[PDB]
Amino acid sequence: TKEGVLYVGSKTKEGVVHGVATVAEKTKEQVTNVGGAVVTGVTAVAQKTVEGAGSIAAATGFVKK
Amino acid sequence: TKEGVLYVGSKTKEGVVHGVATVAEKTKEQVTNVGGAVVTGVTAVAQKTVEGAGSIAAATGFVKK
Amino acid sequence: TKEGVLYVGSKTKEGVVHGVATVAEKTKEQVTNVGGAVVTGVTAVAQKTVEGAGSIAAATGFVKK
Amino acid sequence: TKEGVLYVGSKTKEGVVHGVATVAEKTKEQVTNVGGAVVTGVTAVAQKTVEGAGSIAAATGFVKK
Amino acid sequence: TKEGVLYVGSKTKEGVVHGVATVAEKTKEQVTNVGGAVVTGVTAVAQKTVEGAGSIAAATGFVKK
Amino acid sequence: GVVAAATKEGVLYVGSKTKEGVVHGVATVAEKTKEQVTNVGGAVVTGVTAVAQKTVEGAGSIAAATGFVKK
Amino acid sequence: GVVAAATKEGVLYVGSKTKEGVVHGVATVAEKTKEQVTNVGGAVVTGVTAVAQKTVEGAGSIAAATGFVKK
Amino acid sequence: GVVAAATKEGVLYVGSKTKEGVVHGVATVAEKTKEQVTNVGGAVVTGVTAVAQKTVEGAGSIAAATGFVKK
Amino acid sequence: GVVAAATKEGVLYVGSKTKEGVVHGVATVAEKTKEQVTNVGGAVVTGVTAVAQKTVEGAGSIAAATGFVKK
Amino acid sequence: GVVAAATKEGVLYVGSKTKEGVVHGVATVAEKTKEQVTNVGGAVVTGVTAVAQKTVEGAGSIAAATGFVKK
Repeated sequence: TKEGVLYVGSKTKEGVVHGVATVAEKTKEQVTNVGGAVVTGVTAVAQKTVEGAGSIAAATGFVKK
Repeated sequence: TKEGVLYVGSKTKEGVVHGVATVAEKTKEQVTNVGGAVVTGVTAVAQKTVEGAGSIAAATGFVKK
Repeated sequence: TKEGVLYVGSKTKEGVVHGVATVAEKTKEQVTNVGGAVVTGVTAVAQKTVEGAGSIAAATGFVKK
Repeated sequence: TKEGVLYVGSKTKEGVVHGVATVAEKTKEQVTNVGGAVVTGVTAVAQKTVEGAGSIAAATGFVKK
Repeated sequence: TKEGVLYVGSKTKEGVVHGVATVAEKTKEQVTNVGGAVVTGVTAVAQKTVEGAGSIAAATGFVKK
Repeated sequence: GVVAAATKEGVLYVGSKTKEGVVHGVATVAEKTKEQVTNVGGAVVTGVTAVAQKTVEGAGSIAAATGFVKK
Repeated sequence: GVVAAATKEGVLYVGSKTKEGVVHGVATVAEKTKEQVTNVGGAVVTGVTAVAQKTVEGAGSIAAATGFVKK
Repeated sequence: GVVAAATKEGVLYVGSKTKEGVVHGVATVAEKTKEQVTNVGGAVVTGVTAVAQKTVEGAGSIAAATGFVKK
Repeated sequence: GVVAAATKEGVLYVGSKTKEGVVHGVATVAEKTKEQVTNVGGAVVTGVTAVAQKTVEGAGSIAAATGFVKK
Repeated sequence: GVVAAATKEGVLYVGSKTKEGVVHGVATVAEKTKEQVTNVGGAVVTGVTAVAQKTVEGAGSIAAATGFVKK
């Protein structure tokens, strides 16, 4: 019957979330890469992520030199 | 019957969310890349993300030099 | 009957989450890569991630030089 | 009947989570790669991750030189 | 009847989790790679991870030089 | 110079709910100052709520602040 | 110079719920200052809630702050 | 200079719930200062809640702060 | 200089629940200062909750702070 | 210089629940300072909760802090 049903009940009082925080000082070539399939938070739920047959969920960071 | 049904019940009192925060001082070449499929917050829920057959959810950051 | 049903009941009072925090000072070539399938938070749940047949959930960071 | 059903009941009072924290000072080529299938948090649950037939959940970091 | 059913009941009062923490000072080529299938937290549960037939859950870090 | 010579009662209910509170009771800055007097007293009630009831209330009592430069 | 000569009662209920509290009762800064007086007293109630009840309340009592530069 | 000469009662209920509390009762900074006086006393109640009840309350009693530079 | 001459009662209930508490009762900084006096006393109640009840309460009693530079 | 001359009672209930407590009762810093006096006394109650009840309470009693530079 049910196929991929999700119930999320969240009851918080004080929720402080910082997804991506980057601090750079006196810095040269620098990569901060965040992505693909990222769930961040007091109540973080992920279901059936990357469900495609040839699907790609990626995060690629680099410094080619 | 149900296929991909999502119930999200959130009850917060004080929710502070900072998705992407970037601080750079005296900095040269620098990449802050965030994306693809990113869910951020006190109640963060993701369902059936990247469900396509050849679908791509990506975050690519780089410094080519 | 049920195939891939998820119940998430979260009841917090003070939830502080820092997904990705990067601090760099007097730094040269540097990569901070976070991604693919990342769940972060006081209540972090992941179900049927990377369920595709030839699916790829990856995080690649590097410094090619 | 049930195949892949997950119940997550979390009841916290003070939840502090730091997913990825990177501190670099006076540093040269350096890679901090986190990803693939990462679940982080006071209540971290993972079910049927990497369930695809030829699926790959990976985190590759390197310094090619 | 049931095949892959998971019940996770967590009741904490103060949960502090640090997934990945990297500190580097006066450091040259250095790789910190964390990933594949990583569950971190006060209540960390993993079920049927790497269930695919030819599935790979890996974390590869290296310094090729 | 001041001279004073000479069922329910005095019941006080206070309910205070505040998020942010920044209170500076007394703040003094002096710069190249010669003869300065900052006198803050008597019965001073300073605060985000700041309730005062029956302050002096005495038969021949005093609540005073006396600041001066006598020269 | 001051001279004073000369069922329920005095019941106080206080309920305070605050997230942030920053209180500086007395703060003094002096710079190249010669004869300075900062006097803060008597009955000073400083605070985010700051309730005062029946402060002096005495028959011939005093709550005073006396600051001066006598020269 | 000050001279004073001369069922339920005095019941106090305090309920305080605070997350953050930063209190500086008395803070003094001096720089190249010659004759400075910082006097903070008497009956000083400083704090995030800061309740004071029946402070002086005496028949011929005193709550005083006296600061000065006599020269 | 100050001279004073001259069922339930005095029941106090305090309930305090705080996460963070930073209290600096008295903080003094001096730099190239010659004749400085920092006097903090009498009956000083400093704190995140900071409740004071029946402070002086005596028949001919004193709660004083006296700071000075007599020169 | 100060001169004073001259069922339930005095019941105190304190309940304190705190996670973090940082208390600096008295902190003094001196730098190139010649004649400095830091006097902190009498009846000083400093703390995250900091409850004081019936402080002086005596018939002819004193709670004083006296700091000075007499020169």
